[PDB]
Amino acid sequence: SSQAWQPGVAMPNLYKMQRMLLEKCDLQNYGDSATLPKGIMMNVAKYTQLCQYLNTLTLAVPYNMRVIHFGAGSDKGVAPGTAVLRQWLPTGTLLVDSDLNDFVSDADSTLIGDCATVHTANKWDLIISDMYDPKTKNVTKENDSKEGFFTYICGFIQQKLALGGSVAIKITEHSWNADLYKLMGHFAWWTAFVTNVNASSSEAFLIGCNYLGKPREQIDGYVMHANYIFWRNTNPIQLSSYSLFDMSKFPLKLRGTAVMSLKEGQINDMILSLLSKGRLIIRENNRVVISSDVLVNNEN
Amino acid sequence: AFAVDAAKAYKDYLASGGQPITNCVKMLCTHTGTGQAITVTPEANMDQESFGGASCCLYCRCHIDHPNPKGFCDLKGKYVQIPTTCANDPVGFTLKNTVCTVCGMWKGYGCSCDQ
Ligand SMILES: Cn1c(=O)c2c(ncn2[C@H]2CN(C(=O)[C@@H](N)Cc3c[nH]c4ccccc34)C[C@H](O)C[C@]2(C)O)n(C)c1=O
Ligand SMILES: C[S@@+](CC[C@H](N)C(=O)[O-])C[C@H]1O[C@@H](n2cnc3c(N)ncnc32)[C@H](O)[C@@H]1O
Ligand code: NA
Ligand code: NA
Ligand SMILES: [Zn+2]
Ligand SMILES: [Zn+2]
Repeated sequence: SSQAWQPGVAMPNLYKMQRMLLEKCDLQNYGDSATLPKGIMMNVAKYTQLCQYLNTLTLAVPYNMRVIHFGAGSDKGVAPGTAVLRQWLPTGTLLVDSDLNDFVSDADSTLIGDCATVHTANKWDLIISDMYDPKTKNVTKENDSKEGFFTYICGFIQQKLALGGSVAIKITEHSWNADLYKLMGHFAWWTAFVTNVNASSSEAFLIGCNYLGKPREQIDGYVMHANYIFWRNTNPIQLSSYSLFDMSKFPLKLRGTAVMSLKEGQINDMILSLLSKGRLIIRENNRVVISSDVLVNNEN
Repeated sequence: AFAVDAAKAYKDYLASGGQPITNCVKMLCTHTGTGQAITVTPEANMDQESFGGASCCLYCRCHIDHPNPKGFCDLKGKYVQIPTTCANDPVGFTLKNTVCTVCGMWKGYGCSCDQ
């Protein structure tokens, strides 16, 4: 009802607690489209609503924030999502994006290649991934947990996400990974968020809010994806672009969250409590250095 | 001595009836901003659209060197305000027009330092 004026809909907590079996995703509103404002691209609208929803969570927002965005290129050769992220994030935020194919971007640095070729010295405060392979939408074969870039993403989160940081990772009915759901239980809170402009799609963003670096809760990822599909199957979401017309509160609030360097022995419950509330980031504050591996070949 | 003149090539392509470069990334915003030409965040006023800068830069979009000797881009990483009446061709607009160095508005599209 009232949901049409929200940026989107998050998976209600009761659905997270079920133990459903995995079914085919059958969306009543499949094929509907929202009416986008004149001249606005689906991906600008989608990222705008994702950011509007992230504005309601307890994101850590330090000075000299570091954000990395995987899957940032479009088939148009540009980076609409990156442009929205840069609009959303405080001015000066270090934003790196990446994709398999060449594209022109507003990010501070762009790495081209398979995400597995990306290395960074430093840790990050926010990881956004729109990575997606449309060859997963094969409805004729069984729907199993996928590896590929999801294996990289899980490792990248565990090794390179600052304590207190957050993630938003695009999944769909067939593009999902059980360990990523399991890793959601290593955050103070988590959800699967569906944008109102793309509610006719099984797409969702898996959002982990304030990383703790160890399991707060044990999550079976095969069951949780079944729970997600169950929720989607039984709760039609009305397509809506309403939230796109009110941008006055859009910018991410610069909270000046504290950044500290600490050693695993010093993460006590007071610290874990501040992490859980979005009041602390734990990582070094050195310079940000990235690189992409290049395979060398002479074919002569 | 030789150097491709992309700016000139695009103007001639346009003059002979070519379709303007598309897929410039238009931003959602309030349209109650300062109206300055090139800004760190979207600033369209009621008569402008805001676009992601890199997608409106001829040199970025064509994958060629920037005319600045340092290869610096005025637009990448920023937002460019384009008059709504010219928003069918943001690359053409940024190419043909110039920003007032005093008030930051587009010359002839907001700048009034001449009255
Ligand atoms: C792949 N897939 C689905 O394929 C899907 C779906 N959610 C629901 N369906 C429907 C689709 N479908 C409709 O819903 C129609 N309104 C739309 C439609 C008109 N022409 C078409 C030609 C080809 C395919 C669809 C259409 C017809 C039928 O019901 C089949 C099916 C699988 O269950 N999701 C999330 C999903 O990922
Ligand atoms: C849905 S598109 C996102 C484009 C959209 N216009 C935007 O603004 O984000 C998903 C992207 O994931 C990228 N991708 C898929 N698998 C990848 C991988 N293994 N490594 C890197 N990028 C990958 C593809 O190149 C594709 O462009
Ligand atoms: Na899919
Ligand atoms: Na964060
Ligand atoms: Zn440029
Ligand atoms: Zn002036």
